[PDB]
Amino acid sequence: PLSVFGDRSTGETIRSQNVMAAASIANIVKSSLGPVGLDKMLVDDIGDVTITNDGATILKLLEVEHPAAKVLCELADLQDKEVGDGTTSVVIIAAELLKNADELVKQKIHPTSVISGYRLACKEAVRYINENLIVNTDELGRDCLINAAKTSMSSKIIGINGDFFANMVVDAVLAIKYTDIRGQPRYPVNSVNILKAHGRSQMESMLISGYALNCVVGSQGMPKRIVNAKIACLDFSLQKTKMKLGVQVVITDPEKLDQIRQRESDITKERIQKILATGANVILTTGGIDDMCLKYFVEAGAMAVRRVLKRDLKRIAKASGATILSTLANLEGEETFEAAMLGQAEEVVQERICDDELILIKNTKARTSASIILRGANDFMCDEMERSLHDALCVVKRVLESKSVVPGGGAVEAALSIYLENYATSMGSREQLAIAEFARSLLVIPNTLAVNAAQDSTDLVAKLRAFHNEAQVNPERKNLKWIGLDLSNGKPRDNKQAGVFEPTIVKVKSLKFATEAAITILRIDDLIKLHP
Amino acid sequence: MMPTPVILLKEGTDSSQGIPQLVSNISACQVIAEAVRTTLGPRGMDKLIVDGRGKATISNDGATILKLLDVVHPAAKTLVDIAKSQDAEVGDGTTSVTLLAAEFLKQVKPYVEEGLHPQIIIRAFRTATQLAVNKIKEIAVTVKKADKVEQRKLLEKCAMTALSSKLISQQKAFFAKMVVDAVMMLDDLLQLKMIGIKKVQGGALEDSQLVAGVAFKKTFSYAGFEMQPKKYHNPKIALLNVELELKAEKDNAEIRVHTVEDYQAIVDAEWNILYDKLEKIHHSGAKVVLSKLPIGDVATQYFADRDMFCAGRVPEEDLKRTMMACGGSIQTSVNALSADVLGRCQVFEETQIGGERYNFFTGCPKAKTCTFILRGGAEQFMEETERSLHDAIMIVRRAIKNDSVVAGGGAIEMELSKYLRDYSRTIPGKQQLLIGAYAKALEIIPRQLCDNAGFDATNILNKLRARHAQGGTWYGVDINNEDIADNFEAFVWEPAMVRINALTAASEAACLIVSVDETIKNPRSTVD
Amino acid sequence: ASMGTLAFDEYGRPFLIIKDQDRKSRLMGLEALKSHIMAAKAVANTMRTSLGPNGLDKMMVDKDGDVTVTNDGATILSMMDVDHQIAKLMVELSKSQDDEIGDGTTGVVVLAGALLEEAEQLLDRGIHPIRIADGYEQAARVAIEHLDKISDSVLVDIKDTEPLIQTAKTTLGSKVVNSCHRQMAEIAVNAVLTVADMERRDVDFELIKVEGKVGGRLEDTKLIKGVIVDKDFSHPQMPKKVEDAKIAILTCPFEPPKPKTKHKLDVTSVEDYKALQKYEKEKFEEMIQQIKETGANLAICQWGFDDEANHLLLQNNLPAVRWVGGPEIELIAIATGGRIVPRFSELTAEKLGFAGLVQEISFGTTKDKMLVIEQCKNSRAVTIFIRGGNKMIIEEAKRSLHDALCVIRNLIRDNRVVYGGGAAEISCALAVSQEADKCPTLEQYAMRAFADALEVIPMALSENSGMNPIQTMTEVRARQVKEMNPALGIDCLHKGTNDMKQQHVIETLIGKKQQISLATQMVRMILKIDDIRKP
Amino acid sequence: LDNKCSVYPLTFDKNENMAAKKKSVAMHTNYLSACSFTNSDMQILTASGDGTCALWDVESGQLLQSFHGHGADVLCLDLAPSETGNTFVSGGCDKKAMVWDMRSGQCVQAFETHDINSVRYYPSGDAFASGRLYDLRAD
Amino acid sequence: LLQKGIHPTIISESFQKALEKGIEILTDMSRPVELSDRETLLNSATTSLNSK
Ligand SMILES: Nc1ncnc2c1ncn2[C@@H]1O[C@H](COP(=O)(O)OP(=O)(O)O)[C@@H](O)[C@H]1O
Ligand SMILES: Nc1ncnc2c1ncn2[C@@H]1O[C@H](COP(=O)(O)OP(=O)(O)O)[C@@H](O)[C@H]1O
Ligand SMILES: Nc1ncnc2c1ncn2[C@@H]1O[C@H](COP(=O)(O)OP(=O)(O)O)[C@@H](O)[C@H]1O
Ligand SMILES: [Mg+2]
Ligand SMILES: [Mg+2]
Ligand SMILES: [Mg+2]
Repeated sequence: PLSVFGDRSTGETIRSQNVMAAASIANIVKSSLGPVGLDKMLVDDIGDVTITNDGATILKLLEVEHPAAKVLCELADLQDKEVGDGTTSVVIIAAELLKNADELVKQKIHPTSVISGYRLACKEAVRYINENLIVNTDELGRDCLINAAKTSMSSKIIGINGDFFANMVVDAVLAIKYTDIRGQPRYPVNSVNILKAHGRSQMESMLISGYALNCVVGSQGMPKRIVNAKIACLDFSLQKTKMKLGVQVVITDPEKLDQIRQRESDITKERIQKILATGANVILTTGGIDDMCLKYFVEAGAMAVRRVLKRDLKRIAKASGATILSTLANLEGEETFEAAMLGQAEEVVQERICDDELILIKNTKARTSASIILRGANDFMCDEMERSLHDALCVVKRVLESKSVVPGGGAVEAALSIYLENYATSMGSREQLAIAEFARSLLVIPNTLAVNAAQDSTDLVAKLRAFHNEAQVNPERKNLKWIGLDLSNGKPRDNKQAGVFEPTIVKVKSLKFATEAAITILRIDDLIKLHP
Repeated sequence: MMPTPVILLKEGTDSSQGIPQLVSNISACQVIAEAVRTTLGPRGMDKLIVDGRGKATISNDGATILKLLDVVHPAAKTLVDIAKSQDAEVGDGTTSVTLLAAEFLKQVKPYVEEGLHPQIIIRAFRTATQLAVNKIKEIAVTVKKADKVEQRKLLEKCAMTALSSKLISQQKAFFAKMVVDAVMMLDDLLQLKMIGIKKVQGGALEDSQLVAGVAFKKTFSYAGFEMQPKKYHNPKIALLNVELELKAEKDNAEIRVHTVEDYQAIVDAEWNILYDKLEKIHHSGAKVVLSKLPIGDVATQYFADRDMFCAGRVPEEDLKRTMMACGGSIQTSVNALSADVLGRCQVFEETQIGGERYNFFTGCPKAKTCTFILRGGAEQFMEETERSLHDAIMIVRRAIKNDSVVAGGGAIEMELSKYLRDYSRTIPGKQQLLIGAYAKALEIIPRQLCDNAGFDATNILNKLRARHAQGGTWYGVDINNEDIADNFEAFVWEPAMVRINALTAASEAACLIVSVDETIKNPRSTVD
Repeated sequence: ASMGTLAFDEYGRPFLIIKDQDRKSRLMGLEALKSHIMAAKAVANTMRTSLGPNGLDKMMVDKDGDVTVTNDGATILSMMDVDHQIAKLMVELSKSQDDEIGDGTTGVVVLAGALLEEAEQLLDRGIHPIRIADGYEQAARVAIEHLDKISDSVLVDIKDTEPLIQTAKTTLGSKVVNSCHRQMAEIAVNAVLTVADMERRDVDFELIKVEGKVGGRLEDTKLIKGVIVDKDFSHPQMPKKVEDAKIAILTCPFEPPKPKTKHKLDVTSVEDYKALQKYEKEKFEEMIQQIKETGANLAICQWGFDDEANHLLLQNNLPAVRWVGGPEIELIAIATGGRIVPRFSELTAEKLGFAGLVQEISFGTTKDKMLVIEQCKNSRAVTIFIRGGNKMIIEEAKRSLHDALCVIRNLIRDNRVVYGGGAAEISCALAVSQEADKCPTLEQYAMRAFADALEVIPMALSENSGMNPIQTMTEVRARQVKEMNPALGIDCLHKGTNDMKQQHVIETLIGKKQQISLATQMVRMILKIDDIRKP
Repeated sequence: LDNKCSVYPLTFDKNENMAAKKKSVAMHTNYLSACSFTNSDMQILTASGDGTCALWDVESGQLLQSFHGHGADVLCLDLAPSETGNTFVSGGCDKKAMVWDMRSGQCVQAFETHDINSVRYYPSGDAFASGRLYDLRAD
Repeated sequence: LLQKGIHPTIISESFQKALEKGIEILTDMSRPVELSDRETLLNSATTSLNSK
C-alpha cells in the first residue's frame, strides 16, 4: 500500500522502543552517580584506554545508532556546555521522565496531557526551588566555595583529596577574576591552563602563580632563567625574508645578486635588532624561528620561544600587559617597535617536570593569572584528574557568578517530589496524573545514590520523604528542607550543615533540559526508516 | 577477565546474574502477556498463528495461543506453563492467569530495580494471595437449596458467561443450553470422552445439534451395503469386536491334507465357520451390527439379504459411546449373544449431513453420553467452535461439582483489590508497598476489558473504585452500555474456583520468576 | 509494526523470547484487518465476473499442466493456488456451500467480499469490528426471516415435473450446457426422482452414476435406467446382445476353490495325481452346470476367471462378463433386482436379476467396448452417460449435472423456492433497510452496510449482462417498492420483462438462506482476527 | 570414477552347484525397471522405460505379453498374492496404479488418488500398499 | 463510484460542480477581518501552533 522503501513502526511499538533506548542509555551511566559511584574504563578498539566518571565524556565516546539515545547523548553534551556539572543527573532524570510518561500513555492518557503536565511541573519545580530551596552565599563566605568544590569533586578520582584540591580550585578561580562593564564580576574559566605530567602523587600538583607554557626555548645557547623579564609577544615568523607571490626577482646585471641575497636576511636581522633594542628579554612568537634569528637571540642572552599556541600567547599578553604584534609597522609608514608594547613578569624559568621541560612565567604584572600542573601516576589518571578539575572549576564559577546554592545529596529532589505531589491535586484531571508522575520520576536521583552505596534504598528514601513532608507541613519545622543523604553512614543528614552544596543553576538547567528532551521524544508515535 | 588456559565450564556457556537478568525476565513476561492481551472479554479478538508446515490456527483461547507460540525464554515459559495448568485444572481463565502474573511482575519491577530483596516480595505475594483466596471463598455466593430449576439456570448462566467471548457468542444461549443438557445427562464422572464432538463442514451455526444418543460417520462400506435398509423403528444393536470375513483361521495355522475330498471339506469348513458366526449374530434378533473390526463383503451381503444393517471398522470411542447410550456390551465372541449384551435404541437412521453420511441412534432413554454435531464454513471455524464448547463444558462440570459463583466483569477483582488495599493500610510499611502493588495489579482485568472494548479505562476504573469503596460487591464493567453495573444482577457469573486457581497460579509463577537470580545456558549439543 | 518486537534488552545482553523471532512476521491491529479485507476483496472481484447466465468461465491449469475450463465457483477456488490465509478461508467457504447445498458457490464469495468491503469503510470511521459483526448478524437474521416470508412452495410430485424442470433450468442456465438446457434439466430431474426416498427423505448420490466418454455430441447425453459398465463379454465369440436376460451376479472367481488359510495339498502317488486332475475338471464342469441350472442367461463376476471356465461359458450359451468392479456389482444388483451370490452352491433362481436388454456398445474407431444394462422392471439406480467433443466440456457437463442434481435434492428436502435474478437480494436489502430505520443509530450503520452489500448480486448480474449496474438496480428497487412484487429482478437475458416469475427464474430458499448464513459467519470470523504470525 | 562397479558379480564364479542357471535375458536392453521373479519361477515380469510391462518365460525365452496402457514409464510393479493368475499391479510416473491379468491381457482395475514406487501386496491379497492402501473388493 | 459503473469523466465534472458549490458555501461562511485587529491575528497564530 504505502510502497515506501523502508521499515515502519507505529503505535505502542515505537514508543516502547524509544523508552527502551533511553533506558539503556540511562543504565549505561547510572552506576557513576554520587560519592559511592565508580568510574568506567573505555577501550577504543585500537588499544586506547579512557578511564572516566564524567557522563558527557562516556556518552561522547560511545557510538550510538538509535536516535532517541542520540537525543539523550546530545542532552548530556548540552548540559556540559551550559553548566559543566550534573551531566549524569540530567540524563537519568530525562530517562525516568520518559519511562513514567510512557506508562501514563500506555494507560490511555493522551500524550498532550502528559506534556502539559510535565511543563506545569517543571515550571512549578523551578519556582519552588527559587523560592524555598536556595541559600545565599553572602552569609557563608569562602567556606561555601570550598564546600561546593569538594561536593563537585566527590565521585571523582580526586574526591578523597578534596581538602587540598578545593583550595587549589578556589585559588585558581579567584586568581582570574576580572570586572567588565556594568560592574559584573565575571570569572573566565578556560583561561586557567591545565598541564598534565605523570610523576609524583596528586599532592604534588602545583598551582602556578602565573602562566605555564608547554614549550621550551628554541636554542640550547639561550639562558633558561631570566629574572626581570620583558616579554615581547609576536604573531609573525622570524625567518629569512622571501618576497610575495606577485614579486619576482629578475637579474640582468650580475653585480646585484649578492646584495639581493644579503638583504634577504638583513631584513630579518634589522627586525630582530629593533625588537631587542628596547630591552626585551623574552620573545614569544606563534610562528617559527630559524637558526639565524635563534643565534641573534643567543648572542643577546634573551629567551626566545617559537610555535607558541595562539590562545596561550593571548593569555600571556593579557596577563603580563604585553601586546600581540602581527607586524612591525606604525602609522607613519615606518617599521618600529617601542618599549611601551612590552609585558613584564617577575621571573621566567624553564623547569623540569618528569624528564620533560616547560616554561613558567612567574608572577606576571598588571594582571594575575593562574595555571595548574597535575601530577599523577600515568596518562589516564592525569586525564581523569583534568576532567574532574574542570568540573570543579565550572562549579566554582557558577557559584561565584550566581550567589545561590542548593543542598545536595538528593534533598532538592525529595522536597520537589513532596511539593509537586501535593500541588498536583489542584490542577486539571489528567495533567494531575502527569504532574504526579513527574514528581515520582524526580526521585530517581536519591534512589540511585542509595543503591550505589548498597544501602536500603526503599527505607532511606522513605525516611527522606517523611522528613521533607514534615518540613512542608509544619511551618515551624522548615529547617528540615536541608535533610539529604549521608551515603557514608546511609542515614539522612542535614546537608546544608554538612556542607554538601551545589549551584542552583545546575538543578534549574538540568530540569529544563530533561523536560525538553522527554517532551521531544514523547511526541513521537511513528517511525519511518528508509533503507540506505 | 582472562583466558584462563583451562576454562571452568564448557566453551559457549552463557551466564547472566543480578538485577539486570531479573528485569529482563520481567520484560519477557510482559512480551508474552502482550500476545494474548487483546483476546480477553466479549470484545476480544482472535489471533491467527501459522506453523512452518503452513497450517493456520485461529483461536481466542489463551492457552492455545501460548502453546502455538514457540517460546524459548526460560522465564517466559512459566506463563505458558501456568496457562496450561489453568486449562487443565479449570478450563477457563487461561488469559487471566497470564495477565495477572505479568501485571504482578510489572508492578514489583520498580522495587526490584531499587535492590529490594526478592524474598520480601515473595513473602508479600504469598500473604496477599492467601488473603485473596480466603476472601473469594468467603464472599462467593452459593445457594443451599438443591433446586433443579435454580441449578439449571445457574449452569446456563455460567455457560453463557464462559461463552460470551468467542465467535459463537451470538448463539451463546443456544450453545449454553446444549452444553448444560449434555453435562446434566452425563452420569457420575463427567468424563469428557463421553461427549462426542463431530465437525461437519457446511451449514449455519444454528444447524448444529446435540444428539440424545450417539452419531458417527459412515465407515467404508463394502459392496452390497446400499441394499441394506437405512432406517429401523426398534432395532437391537449388536456391539461386536469381531472380524466377520473369510480369512486364515490363525496366523500360524497350517493345513495339511492329502486327499481332494479333504481339500473340499476344508474349503467348506472355512465357509461354514463364517456362516456359523453370521447365523449366531442373526438369530440373536439384532437388526444393527456394529464392529470394531473389518466386516467383509460376504458378511455385508449376508446381512443385506436379511434386511440387517452392518458397519465395520467403527472407531473404538464411538463403540464405547454406543454402548453407554443404547446399553449393551461389546462382545469379542458371538457364542453367547443373549438379550443382555444387545443394545437398544428407539430409532436408527442414516442421513446426509453436508456431503457426509452419518449413522444416528436416537431415542435412548437412559443414555449416559451425547454427540455434538457442529456445522460451520471452515475447518478452523469448527475447531474454534469446539474449543469454545470445551471451555463451556469444563465450566459447567466444575459448577456441577460446586455451585459457588462470583460475579465477573472485573467485579470480583475490584472487590479483592479494595480489600487488599484496606488490609495493607494497617501494616508496618515494607510489606505495605508490595501488598498495595498486588492490589493495584489486580486491576488489570477490568482495565484490559475497557481497553479492548474501546472505552476510557481510567474513568471506568475510577467509577468502579468509588462504587466498591462506598458499597456494592458485584459492580463490574458493563461492555454494552460503556458504564458500570451490578454484574451479579446482570448474570455475569463465574465459578469461584476459576478465580481461585487463577490467583494461585499467577502468584506461584510470579514468586518463581522473582526467586531466580542467575540464568546459566549450556552450549548446544549436536547442532547438526 | 512488523517482525514482532526487537529490543535486545536495555542492558545490551541478548533478549530472545520466541524461536527464530528474527525470521517471523507479525501484523497487528487495524492494518491486519485492512490487509485481510483487501485480499478477500481481490478474491471476490476475481470471482464476480462468473456470476449469472452471462458469466464467463475461468481456465484453470494445475501443476501438471492439465486444463480445467469451468464456471463452478467451488471448483475454481479449489484449484486456485493461494498462499494468503484469508484466501484459503474463501476457498473453504465455497467448499462449505458446495457440500451443504451444491449451488450458489459463487454467490457466497461475492457476498462475503461485499460485506468486507463495506466493513472497511465502517472501520475507517472508528467502529469496533465486533460491532460490525453484531450488526451483520442482526441484518442476516432479518434477511433470512424476509426470505422465509416471501418464499413460495412448489409441488414435487412425479406426475408434474414442470416446477422441478424450471428450477433445474435456472441452475443450468449459467453453464456451458445451456445449449442442451432443457434436455439436461429433464435428465437431472428424472435421475433424482428415480433414486430417492419419497417421504422427503435423503437422495443417495451413490445411486446416480455419472459416466463420461468422448466422441458423439453433447446432445447425445442421456439418462439410462440401469447401469453402464466399462467392461464387455469375456469371450470374443459371445453374442453381443442378450434380451430378457436372467442375470446371475457372482463374487466368486470361476476357478478351483482355494482355502484362505495356509494350506498344502500333498500328492503322494500317481493315483493322487489322477484324482487331483479329475477334481479340477469336475469342479469346472460342476460350477458351470450349477450356473446353468438356475436358468440364467447372463453371468456377471467380480474377480475374473480362466480359460476353461471361459470356454465352458461360451459352449453352454451363457454370455458372461468378468472383472466388474464392486460398486458396479452393487449397482447392477440394485437395478436388476437380483441378489449378490458369494458362491455357486448358494445360487438359486430367486436370486437372479432381470434385465430387458444387455448390449455391448462400440464407440466409433476406438476399439473400446462398454456394456449396457437397461429396461429393468423397477430399477432403483440410474446412470448419466455424457458425450462430448473434448474431455474438458465433458468434465464441465459432469459438474453442471451435479449442480442440477444437488438443486433437485434440495427441493426434495424442502419445497420452498424464491425467485432469483437478484429479486430475493433486492427484497432482502429493502427489508433490512426498513428494519434499520427503527434500529438505534449505532447498529444502523452496520445494517445499512449489510443492505448495500446485499445489493451487489443484482449489480454484478447487470454489469455481466452489459447493462448499467446502478441505474438498472435503482429502477428495479424503485419498482419493487412502488408495487408489491418481490419477484422483480435483473433481466439478464433481455427477455423484455423484469418479473422473474414469468421468466421462471427459480431458486431454492434453502440455497439463499445458506448463502446468507455462511457469508455472515465467515465475515464475522474474519472481522474477529486482529493478529497474524506467519513465519 | 563414475562406475567403480564394472567388476560386479557378473563373473558368478562357483563350482557349478546348479545355481549357474541365472538366465539373464536382457534381450530388450533399455532399462530393466523391475526384474521381479514370479512366485511360480516359470515367468519373469520386466518393465522398460517405454512404459510397457513385459512378461517373459525363463524356459522358452520368448516374450509372452507386453502390457501397455500406462501413461508414463512403469517405475515399479509387484506380483499376485500367491499366484492367482498373476494379477499384478504396476506403479509408474503417471500417478496411476493398475492391475493386469494375462488370462485376458487387459487392465482389470485402475486407481488414481495419489509417482508410485513402493507397491506391495497385502498378505491376504484384498489390498496392496501404494507407497496408501487400495482395496480390491471396493476399488 | 467507479465500481457502481460510472465513467471516470462524469465523476470529474460532478466533482468540479461540487467544488464550485463548496467554494460558494465557504465564502458565505466567512467573516471579514482587518489587519488593525490584533486579537484575530493572535488567535489565528495560536490556532496554527496548536498542533505542533
Ligand atoms: N558528599 C556528598 N554526600 C551526598 N551526596 C553527594 C555528595 N556529593 C555529591 N552528592 C550528590 O551526588 C549526586 C551525583 O553527583 P555526580 O554524578 O558526581 O555529578 P554529575 O551528575 O555532574 O556527574 C549529585 O546530585 C550530588 O547532589
Ligand atoms: N458479559 C460480560 N460482561 C463483562 N465481562 C465479561 C462478560 N463475559 C465475560 N466477561 C469477562 O471476560 C473475562 C474472561 O475472558 P474470556 O476470554 O471469556 O476467558 P479467558 O479468561 O479464558 O480468556 C472474565 O474475567 C469475565 O469477567
Ligand atoms: N435466466 C436468468 N435471469 C436472471 N438471472 C439469472 C438467470 N439464471 C440465473 N440467474 C442468476 O444468476 C446467479 C448466479 O447463478 P449461477 O452462476 O448459476 O450459480 P452461482 O449462484 O453459484 O453463481 C443466480 O443468483 C441467479 O439468480
Ligand atoms: Mg557532578
Ligand atoms: Mg473465558
Ligand atoms: Mg448456480
